[PDB]
Amino acid sequence: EKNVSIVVAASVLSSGIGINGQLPWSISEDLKFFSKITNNKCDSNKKNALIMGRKTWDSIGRRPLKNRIIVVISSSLPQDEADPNVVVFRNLEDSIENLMNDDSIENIFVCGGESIYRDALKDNFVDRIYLTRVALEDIEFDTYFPEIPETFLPVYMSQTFCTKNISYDFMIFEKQEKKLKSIDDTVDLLGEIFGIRKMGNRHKFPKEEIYNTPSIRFGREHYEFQYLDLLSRVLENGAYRENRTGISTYSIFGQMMRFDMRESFPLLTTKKVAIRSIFEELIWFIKGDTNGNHLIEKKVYIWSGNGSKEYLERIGLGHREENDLGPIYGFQWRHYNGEYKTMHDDYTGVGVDQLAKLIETLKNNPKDRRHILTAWNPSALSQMALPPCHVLSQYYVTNDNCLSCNLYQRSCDLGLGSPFNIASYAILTMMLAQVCGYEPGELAIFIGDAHIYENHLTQLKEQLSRTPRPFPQLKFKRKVENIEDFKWEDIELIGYYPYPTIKMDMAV
Amino acid sequence: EKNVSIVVAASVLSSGIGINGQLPWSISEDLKFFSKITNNKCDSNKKNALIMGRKTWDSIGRRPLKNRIIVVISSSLPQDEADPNVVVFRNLEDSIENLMNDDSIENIFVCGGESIYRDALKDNFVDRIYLTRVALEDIEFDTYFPEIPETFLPVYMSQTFCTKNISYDFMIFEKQELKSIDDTVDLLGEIFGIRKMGNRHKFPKEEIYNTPSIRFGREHYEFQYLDLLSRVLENGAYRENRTGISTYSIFGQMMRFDMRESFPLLTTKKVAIRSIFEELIWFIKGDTNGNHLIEKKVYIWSGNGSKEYLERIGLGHREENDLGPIYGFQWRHYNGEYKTMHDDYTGVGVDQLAKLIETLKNNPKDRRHILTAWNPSALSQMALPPCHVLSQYYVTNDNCLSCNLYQRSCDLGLGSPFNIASYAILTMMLAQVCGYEPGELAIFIGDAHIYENHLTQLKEQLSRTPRPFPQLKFKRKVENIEDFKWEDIELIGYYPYPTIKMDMAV
Ligand SMILES: NC(=O)C1=CN([C@@H]2O[C@H](COP(=O)(O)OP(=O)(O)OC[C@H]3O[C@@H](n4cnc5c(N)ncnc54)[C@H](OP(=O)(O)O)[C@@H]3O)[C@@H](O)[C@H]2O)C=CC1
Ligand SMILES: NC(=O)C1=CN([C@@H]2O[C@H](COP(=O)(O)OP(=O)(O)OC[C@H]3O[C@@H](n4cnc5c(N)ncnc54)[C@H](OP(=O)(O)O)[C@@H]3O)[C@@H](O)[C@H]2O)C=CC1
Ligand SMILES: CN(Cc1cnc2nc(N)nc(N)c2n1)c1ccc(C(=O)N[C@@H](CCC(=O)O)C(=O)O)cc1
Ligand SMILES: CN(Cc1cnc2nc(N)nc(N)c2n1)c1ccc(C(=O)N[C@@H](CCC(=O)O)C(=O)O)cc1
Ligand SMILES: N#Cc1ccc(CC(=O)O)c(NC(=O)c2ccc(Cc3c[nH]c4nc(N)[nH]c(=O)c34)cc2)c1
Ligand SMILES: N#Cc1ccc(CC(=O)O)c(NC(=O)c2ccc(Cc3c[nH]c4nc(N)[nH]c(=O)c34)cc2)c1
Ligand SMILES: O=c1[nH]c(=O)n([C@H]2C[C@H](O)[C@@H](COP(=O)(O)O)O2)cc1F
Ligand SMILES: O=c1[nH]c(=O)n([C@H]2C[C@H](O)[C@@H](COP(=O)(O)O)O2)cc1F
Repeated sequence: EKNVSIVVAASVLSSGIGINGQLPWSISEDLKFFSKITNNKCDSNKKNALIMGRKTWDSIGRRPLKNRIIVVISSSLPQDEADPNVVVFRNLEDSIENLMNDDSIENIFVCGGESIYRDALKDNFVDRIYLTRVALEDIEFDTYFPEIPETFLPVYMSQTFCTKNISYDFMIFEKQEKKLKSIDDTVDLLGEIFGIRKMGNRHKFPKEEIYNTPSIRFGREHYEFQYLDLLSRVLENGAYRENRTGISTYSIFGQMMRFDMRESFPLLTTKKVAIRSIFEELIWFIKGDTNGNHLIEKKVYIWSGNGSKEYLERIGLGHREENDLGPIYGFQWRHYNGEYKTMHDDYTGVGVDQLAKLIETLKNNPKDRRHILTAWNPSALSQMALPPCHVLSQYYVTNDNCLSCNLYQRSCDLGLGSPFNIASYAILTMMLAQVCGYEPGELAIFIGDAHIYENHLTQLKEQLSRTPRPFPQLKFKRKVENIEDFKWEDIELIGYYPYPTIKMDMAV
Repeated sequence: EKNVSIVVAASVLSSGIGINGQLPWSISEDLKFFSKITNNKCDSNKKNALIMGRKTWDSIGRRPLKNRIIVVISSSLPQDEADPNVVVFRNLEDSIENLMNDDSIENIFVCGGESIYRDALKDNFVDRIYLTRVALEDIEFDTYFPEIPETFLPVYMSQTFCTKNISYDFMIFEKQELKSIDDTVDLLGEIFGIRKMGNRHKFPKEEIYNTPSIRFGREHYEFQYLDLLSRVLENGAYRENRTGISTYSIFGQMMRFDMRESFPLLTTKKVAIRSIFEELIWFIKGDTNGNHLIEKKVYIWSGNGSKEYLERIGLGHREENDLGPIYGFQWRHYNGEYKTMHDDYTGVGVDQLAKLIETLKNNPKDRRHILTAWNPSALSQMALPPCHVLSQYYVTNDNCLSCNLYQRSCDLGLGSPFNIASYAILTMMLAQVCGYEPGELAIFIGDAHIYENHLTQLKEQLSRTPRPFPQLKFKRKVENIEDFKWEDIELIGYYPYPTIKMDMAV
């Protein structure tokens, strides 16, 4: 009655595992994971059994694996008794007799090609699945991993790792069966006595119907959950509130999201995100530009709503040209406190250049605690087409020469602005890291008013029904001299396999 | 084999539970907690047994409690068989016969005065302890709860609640006697050294974790500060800075505090609340004169405002304590041309605080209640750049005022407790002037660090189990936010641990 687990590394979409008798990739850390998970035992006087098919036995050179016993399933191989570390069986059913007569075997691992995988799943021999999702799909496969049956549920999904620009995950699946202690009861009783006087009741845990992949309870390591859980928390505790637009929101206050940038790029996979528009807006900020037409001329329409004749006249800026957004992010980054006139004037030399001072300080005094870039200028708020949402950012150089970023966001549209903000400040930190000579670190986003617009409810709930996939990789094709020299052609997005786009309208 | 639990409400320091045959307090929610915890059962055809002494049986009027069976320990009361809800036993040992006989009893609760408590603990009959710590100590007691034996460890400590300006907690004590997900995470952590972000955010070891036995019940929001200390001690990188005292630093941290039922003033260390208030009202008035704080026996800005320090950072033209345009000058005169600490600035710059107050009561659901202090044009003139850089304020649907604060650099030994209390008081001041109630306080930290000369001190502070937060009330309602005085502040139920001396790094 010992445990039987599948160990497999398959592609993220088509679940390919092999091609021409070998693997479609070469990931060293994945093999180490196979080695450590198949050697993991509890009894020093027992060994683990690794079951594999004959063709898989050929692909590993027909040589034994240390500290383990390999069980080859073959109809033609001679049942040789010379090697005690390799044993041959004529069928998979007869091979699963290490449970009974062989008390010297502690755990059993199935890992031997499509034929053995499919037979082990069809006959319900498998209890656990150790899946390594690999972000490679536009290549050739001839051997696939079977679709995981509905009797299995995911219980763990690791963060995204990177090897030679290849993104990969680690997941565990458990086969469902039938059907502290008093701390939960005491907390529930306290919540019944104190209604909303108990702060726990104002931060209720999301219900299962709005929880992304609810079967993953204690292993929600993938940092896309940092965004999906915020959606669920809003759906559970968001107060219905009006705002300056005609579209009400469900809002909560004081939230946090954390993302890794060392081994992945925080571009959401549960929805296809317009990465090009994000980059074009970011380089538009860096150049100090406030002319909205330059984004529209590059097929980027995210600032069209807040820069129309009707919207500008409504907020009392009818004197402006159609897309003259005024002194905003790009103008406070390069010309802070500069007297703004129009989008056509020359501002070279005006205001404080925070971005230049930031870059100079990052490489000359890295351990300084004042790497701050702000956009909140109370003297210029009335002239802006929209006050800053990503208000302030701080940057940090670790001891191992990595650049981390903290961002405070006063207002967060979780449907549209939030994924853009995550990717935008990830790219910005990477740009600062390359110009200053560091590596990307971490990205923390601290949110004030985190809200969901009521016309996004059907869409975001749809997005919550999609299990996340490994984050992609973002690499720069060339090293630039000035941070303003980055071009969209210099960006390489590797291994991005998202779910279909989800259309959502912006509230003007 | 059946469960035996003590339910008791005792004072926070002396563990007093009674006076003159009655309770030393009147907390309605505590009685409701007693009712819910003693009625909590699993079988609908069973009842719970409440064991109490005779004097306690007298104090409750000698009347039965619904749905439960009261067991009175007395040597004189007649063993009457008329009332089935009240049964009398001659001693506590013989009374613990609900274990073997009477299968109709599911759980057993001991709750009957000092004599029964002490006997139940001395004979090792008790498995669990439900303690309600009450923040009342300068009153008279004649009945005390025994000192909890070392065989018990706390497993839960609730947030601080308030009833009639009385702070109280809820704790659980236990007597000491997935699966493969943790293994897979450990294996992945062995393969990827610090490439796995979990290894860069390691869970603190037990030796630096405050009350490590409370694992799943760290509800008390003082843990939001103590655990941050532990995280720094576990993952902090040793780094140099502008001062001669190196720190252990981490980046990107968060603390959350409740202000509806308590005031976030740390109990594991006596915090100078008066100096915090005087600094805050000094900010609100728009004052940059460091002498006005020194004249009020507040010396927190003496180090960053000396002749030697100002000359060192290139401000030798300044007067002794002319700190320059800092907190409160950017609040009241943002972008205002700063001259000296004595000039008249009435009307210059943008008054963020006034606009903030006006917007909070005229447009509460606005998403732009922002108060900033980071002025890149004035950084060179400041004696010290702002640490609490930016704050945002939020009006809930039930007319509560919450506050978010971003802090670029956080001295966890000295500045952090001051910052927590300071912005707590500021939110309360804004709430009263705008006509709201205090809400929540979230603090987002960039460079959270511990100075190396605070290591012995902070580890000492981590050895102290937290106590209920106190209460902060205003004695009068003011017309303008600048009119608050220290005499208008009432700090109720503050019973901290001894002060811990720590030197500031200049
Ligand atoms: N990414 C990953 O995790 C893994 C990938 N792979 C890859 O997959 C490929 C190999 O898989 P695959 O092509 O399906 O071959 P298999 O590994 O499944 O081995 C098949 C052989 O096993 C024997 N066999 C299979 N079923 C039975 C049965 N019901 N009764 C008796 N004997 C049986 C047969 O050998 P015989 O002819 O002797 O009778 C058969 O030819 C390789 O490219 C390999 O590298 C393999 C393992 C893991
Ligand atoms: N804050 C809280 O949670 C609680 C507080 N209290 C307070 O504490 C006070 C009461 O406690 P306390 O003064 O200690 O009195 P007790 O409630 O402990 O009752 C004592 C009586 O129980 C009987 N008794 C005790 N021990 C024995 C024994 N070993 N054998 C036989 N009979 C025994 C005796 O009754 P007899 O004379 O008949 O022999 C004795 O007089 C009250 O003020 C009450 O309000 C009470 C409960 C809870
Ligand atoms: C059957 N097979 C193909 C193969 C390749 N990648 C996989 N990856 C996963 N996640 N799961 C599998 N079953 C798997 N199988 C294998 C099996 C073992 C070794 C191997 O060389 N293992 C060494 C690992 C060497 C190392 O430390 O790098 C060991 O000690 O177990 C290679 C391919
Ligand atoms: C023995 N005793 C004194 C008393 C008072 N406060 C306490 N508080 C605690 N935490 N623990 C105790 N053992 C305790 N005991 C009692 C016991 C029951 C009631 C009582 O009236 N209980 C009603 C409560 C009525 C209501 O809902 O408020 C019930 O239904 O249980 C009062 C005092
Ligand atoms: N899925 C998806 C998806 C598909 C296409 C697009 C447009 C594009 O790819 O070009 C988008 N993004 C936006 O349509 C978008 C995203 C961010 C902003 C910033 C912004 C400015 N002012 C705002 N005011 C409100 N209220 N909220 C906001 O997000 C903003 C404005 C628009 C998302
Ligand atoms: N326990 C304790 C305890 C006991 C007494 C006092 C002083 C008093 O009660 O009056 C204190 N607080 C301070 O001594 C103190 C607290 C906060 C500051 C703000 C500050 C300005 N510049 C700083 N620079 C550094 N590096 N760090 C800092 O905290 C500050 C400066 C000093 C703490
Ligand atoms: O980068 C952005 N991120 C974002 O979340 N918004 C959304 C938040 C909110 O829905 C709206 C701002 O309206 P308000 O000023 O009332 O917060 O824009 C806008 C951006 F430009
Ligand atoms: O409110 C404050 N909080 C705080 O933590 N500091 C500490 C943080 C740091 O130890 C020092 C500033 O050093 P630096 O300018 O390098 O961030 O002041 C100062 C304040 F005024």
